[PDB]
Amino acid sequence: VSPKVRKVLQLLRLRQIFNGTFVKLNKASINMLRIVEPYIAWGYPNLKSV
Amino acid sequence: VFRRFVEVGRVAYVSFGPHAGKLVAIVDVIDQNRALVDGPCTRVRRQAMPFKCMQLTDFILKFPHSARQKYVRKAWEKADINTKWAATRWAKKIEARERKAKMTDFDRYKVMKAKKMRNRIIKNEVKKLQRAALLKAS
Amino acid sequence: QVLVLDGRGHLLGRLAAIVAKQVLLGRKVVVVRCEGINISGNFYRNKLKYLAFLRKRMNTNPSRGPYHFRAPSRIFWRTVRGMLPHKTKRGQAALDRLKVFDGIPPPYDKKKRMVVPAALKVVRLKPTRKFAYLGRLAHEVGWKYQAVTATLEEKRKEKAKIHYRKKKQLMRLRKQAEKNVEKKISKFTDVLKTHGLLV
Amino acid sequence: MKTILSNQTVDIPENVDISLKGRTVIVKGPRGTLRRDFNHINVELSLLGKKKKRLRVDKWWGNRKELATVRTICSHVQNMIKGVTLGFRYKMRSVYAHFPINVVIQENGSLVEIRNFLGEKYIRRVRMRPGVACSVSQAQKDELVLEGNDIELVSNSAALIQQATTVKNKDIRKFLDGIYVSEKGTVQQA
Amino acid sequence: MKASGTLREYKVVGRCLPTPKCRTPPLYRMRIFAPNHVVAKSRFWYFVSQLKKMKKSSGEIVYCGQVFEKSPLRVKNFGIWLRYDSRSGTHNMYREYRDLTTAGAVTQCYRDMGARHRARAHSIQIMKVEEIAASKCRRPAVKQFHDSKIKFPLPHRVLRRQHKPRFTTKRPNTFF
RNA sequence: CCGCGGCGGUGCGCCGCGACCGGCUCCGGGACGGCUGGGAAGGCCCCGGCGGGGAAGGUGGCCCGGGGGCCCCGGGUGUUA
RNA sequence: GGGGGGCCACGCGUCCCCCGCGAGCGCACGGGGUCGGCGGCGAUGUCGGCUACCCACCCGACCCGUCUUGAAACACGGACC
RNA sequence: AAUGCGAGUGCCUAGUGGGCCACUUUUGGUAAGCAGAACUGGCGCUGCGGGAUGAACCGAACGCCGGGUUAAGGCGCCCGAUGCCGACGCUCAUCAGACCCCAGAAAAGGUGUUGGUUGAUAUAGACAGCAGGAUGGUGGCCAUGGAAGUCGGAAUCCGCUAAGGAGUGUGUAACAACUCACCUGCCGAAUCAACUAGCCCUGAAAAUGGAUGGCGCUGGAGCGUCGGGCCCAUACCCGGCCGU
RNA sequence: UGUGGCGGCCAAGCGUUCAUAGCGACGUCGCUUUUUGAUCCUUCGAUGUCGGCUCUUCCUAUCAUUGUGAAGCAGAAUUCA
RNA sequence: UAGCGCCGGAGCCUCGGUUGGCCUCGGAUAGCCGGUCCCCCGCCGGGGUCCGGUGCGGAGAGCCCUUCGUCCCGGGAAACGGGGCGGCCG
Ligand SMILES: [Mg+2]
Ligand SMILES: [Mg+2]
Ligand SMILES: [Mg+2]
Ligand SMILES: [Mg+2]
Ligand SMILES: [Mg+2]
Ligand SMILES: [Mg+2]
Ligand SMILES: [Mg+2]
Ligand SMILES: [Mg+2]
Ligand SMILES: [Mg+2]
Ligand SMILES: [Mg+2]
Ligand SMILES: [Mg+2]
Ligand SMILES: [Mg+2]
Ligand SMILES: [Mg+2]
Ligand SMILES: [Mg+2]
Ligand SMILES: [Mg+2]
Ligand SMILES: [Mg+2]
Ligand SMILES: [Mg+2]
Ligand SMILES: [Mg+2]
Ligand SMILES: [Mg+2]
Ligand SMILES: [Mg+2]
Ligand SMILES: [Mg+2]
Ligand SMILES: [Mg+2]
Repeated sequence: VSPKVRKVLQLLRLRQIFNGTFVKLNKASINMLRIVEPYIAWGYPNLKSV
Repeated sequence: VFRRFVEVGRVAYVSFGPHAGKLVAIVDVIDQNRALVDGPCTRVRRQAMPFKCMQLTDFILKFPHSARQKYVRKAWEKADINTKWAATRWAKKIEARERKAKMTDFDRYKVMKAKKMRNRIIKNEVKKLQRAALLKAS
Repeated sequence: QVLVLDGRGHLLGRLAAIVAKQVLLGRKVVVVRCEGINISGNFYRNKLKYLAFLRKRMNTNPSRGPYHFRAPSRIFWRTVRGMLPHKTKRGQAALDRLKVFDGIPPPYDKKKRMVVPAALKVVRLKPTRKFAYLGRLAHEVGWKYQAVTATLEEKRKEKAKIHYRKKKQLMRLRKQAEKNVEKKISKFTDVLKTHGLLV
Repeated sequence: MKTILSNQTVDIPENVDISLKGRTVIVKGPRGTLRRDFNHINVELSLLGKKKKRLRVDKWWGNRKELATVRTICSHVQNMIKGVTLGFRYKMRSVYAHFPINVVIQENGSLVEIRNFLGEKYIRRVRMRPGVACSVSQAQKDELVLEGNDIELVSNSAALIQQATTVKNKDIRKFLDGIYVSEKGTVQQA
Repeated sequence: MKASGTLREYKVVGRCLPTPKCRTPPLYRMRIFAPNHVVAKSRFWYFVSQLKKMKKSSGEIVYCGQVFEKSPLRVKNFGIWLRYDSRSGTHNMYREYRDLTTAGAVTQCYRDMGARHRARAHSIQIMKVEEIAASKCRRPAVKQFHDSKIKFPLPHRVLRRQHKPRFTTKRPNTFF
């Protein structure tokens, strides 16, 4: 794993495979999810999903 | 030499798929291996269907190649397909395979006893016809 | 308790792969008429394919090398063995349950021979594709007993024809007797009709 | 692409009686009987028409290679009709420069001996196909005539006797010697 | 794009960001063929970034709907205009298909290009799909089904279900 | 000491079975509702009714051809019979 | 705001703007399993013993030490105690 | 500003200081499993599932176990899993093809077959296929020993015309000799040319016998585009136990 | 695989005429490891280092012989495949 | 072929696997199957016609056998039937 991507995956608290977290969205968050884009699968959760 | 063809108005029996065991009437031919088909009186919606999953019967009803479900129903009811199909020997042996599957354990014992007695009665007559044919010749 | 599989009209690899699993499942299989097995592809191509097998021998001592068996039964046996773990003792025990033959041997002449539709030519090949008979292929690479097997098969066919006529005679006799005793089997026959046995 | 239907048609004359056993065509008439088997083509043959005046060949769902075989059958059946009604005659000359090609006929036309071809001492004995009769004809100097009902057997025997007299390790453009097919036709005219 | 399953046929409307220069941008509608709306929006941004000078960050998706087949119970001739990449060169085509739905015809077109020219779905670029009258068709594979009294048999019925009677006694029949 | 006594704990010589409860899973069968182009199509009401069109993968007819006992087949004209 | 079904709403006595303890009794999707449920066999041929003796089968499995970027190496050392 | 995390600081200190490989960038060299750099990740130091085999490739990193589910890969038989009535096409090889690294091919071709692009002419009757006619100027002028519609090169115009051009073939010292184009004859529905793209074939020759892993496979068990279902790693979830 | 060896594609020309019977410039695409290089991966606690003799097997890029196609093949002789 | 062979009650060790049987046409697949012989040839066989089936029912999606036992009295079915000693074909 690339070091810049490791740092963002640790700041998102995704240190293990199949870990999930809730992230609020703004420009500073989209520009980090773009960096960790090939290593994650993110989306917009339902109320029943929460 | 072929006798059953795919034309407009050919009754086909669907052998597998979701609409299995049902009669349909071929309305139009979409491609090499697909027909737009519709069974009005056999609870089949008008839909596409591959030729691999239909077994075509010897029933021909006349309607145009683009007429809708109302006219295919009117052609089905005048030709009276649902009783002639049940009168044919194909649906009789379909019904026989359904009865033999529906057959229970008590029905198995009764069929066992009756088949044993009927087989013994047939074999005695078979032996008598053998010795009669042998006594006529030799 | 034993499968007897007729080899005529079957494709060699598909039949061998189907036999190889069933014989590993602890079942005795006897594959009969291996000269009637046929291979997809044209005959000269298949003959060249076997000639390339003939050319592969141990250079320093060919008596230790690959044993190129010329009988069709042993060719089919060699194909089945390549589909088996034959260097282990379950593979050798599987190979012990296979019994391949040319023609119909007189244990299996008065026995009924099963057909595998997943290996037949008419099912698994297009009609406009050429095929090669294993009997002629083996005869042209050095099988010596095509002529003896042909006459011994024909002498069996004319013998089994007489059995077929005598069986059809009994079939006409039983269908006549069924009409003759129809008055007294009437209560036993509708009960077979209402459960689908005789409709 | 696969064409849905391809059909062609042979018009059979009233002198000919034709019958079929699946894809095995039997043709009977004034000169004899010819049988040809067509189980390698995989088509549908139909003897429609009352008194059987017309024969129809069908290919259903065939590609370009499979559609070429229809008029092949329609030509073969026409060849059998022509060979049972009128027959087949292969008139063929023998061309030589110095040595006359000595041709003699044995066993009622089933074997032909060739002597003195290019001055050779070897005798070329040509077996003929069963059903073909060969004879030395008249009114012409050096000409043989082959007779039969089957165009296949007659022309294959003509090819055998033509390839029997071939020139080895010479310029064949200069040594124009042999027995060559001159005319292909029928026994009686139409 | 990966042509997964059958395609659905989407109407996608988008526009640019309203700026002090352009206070209201023109709305742009496109006819996208995609397995889902997530792929459809991405293909919309690909096509519109190729045609206009507008990007995903500089614009927005105003509408993205699946627009259905107006008549999926009649058979129709569909003419499809292609733009694909080969191994050496890129080419345009016009192809014809017979189908009940437009998206089904385009789905058939993707398999047709993959089958005949080994063209993957990312190189295939659909540019116009049109319902074509039967007198305006050109391909003989499609024009041969324009017959009112169409008739053919099923000549060589190969036996499927080869493993439920797997060891059987009677040999199979192909004539029906 | 006796009882095959009651409650409380600990357990069976060995081989086993069943019951219910709880945790984690993989499946199955029903039933209820929201949204869309407030689904698209489709069914029934004489073709839902009336009026006006269009043309073919052309139904009746009519004509031309070829095998029949009026019924089939092929082509042509054409707008609904 | 004016004139049939669910509500974690059920005090009395005023001022006033808007017009601090009721007892009992049981049931349980409730802070990790129990039965207040049973059946067979057992003294010269049988019960239990996973490990340890031998053998059989399936899957896996190249001989260690060392130097080395890299050793099973056709790289060196090594019969055994 | 967002997100996340307890930080700061001082002593003593072993081993190492031969490296190598990969995406991308890149130097020398024809090139190299060659030599030399940058970045990041690996191997070395590391097992496991897959790539048949295997330092580095894909997935995933490891306490001892039970249940479930996956990744990368696969599911004819070896060999767990498609024994789905899987979908649509393409392809016949007398050298078929078959999965990153990766373990073998190019230019040029094919009237094999399939799909396209473009341009013609076709009921004022076309492509085939079976005849006449190709000459008058002219044996053009040109350059030659001479080239006469034909061995070179500037030129390239008329008549009669249904047609007929200083002209595509075979030949002589110049002759002689001979035919496509163009026009009618018969016939009655589509036909012709130039490109381009897939699969297959030619190009395609090495030494022990031989390797899609093998058997084998052609209504694929081959190639392309794609559905469900299924298999299992030490990986993920739940639970037990040990240790930190 | 530079070099050596072998084979192609195009065709200006040679061949009395005539590109392609047989050749083939200017260009260009490949194959092989029977030439020499380039490299340094294995071997320096040693793999006996040139020839010749002897003996066996394999390859085809075929000199002759078997079967054939093409010539600027009349025969004979000789070339190409 | 020497203490060994062939035929007609008891038990003791050891090796194990299994838990009804199918006693048969040839084969075709753009085609089959069975009858019928009123036809025509033969060594009952061969061809044609005609009549029936053909998602195979004269069907392996199949067929046969089916076991709790004994007793009394009936009614169906058998009487040519069930089982027990010497010969002939193949
Ligand atoms: Mg010579
Ligand atoms: Mg192993
Ligand atoms: Mg060392
Ligand atoms: Mg080293
Ligand atoms: Mg080290
Ligand atoms: Mg070591
Ligand atoms: Mg080594
Ligand atoms: Mg050392
Ligand atoms: Mg030593
Ligand atoms: Mg380096
Ligand atoms: Mg490390
Ligand atoms: Mg690792
Ligand atoms: Mg590999
Ligand atoms: Mg596990
Ligand atoms: Mg595998
Ligand atoms: Mg846990
Ligand atoms: Mg060179
Ligand atoms: Mg010249
Ligand atoms: Mg180095
Ligand atoms: Mg050494
Ligand atoms: Mg040595
Ligand atoms: Mg050679």
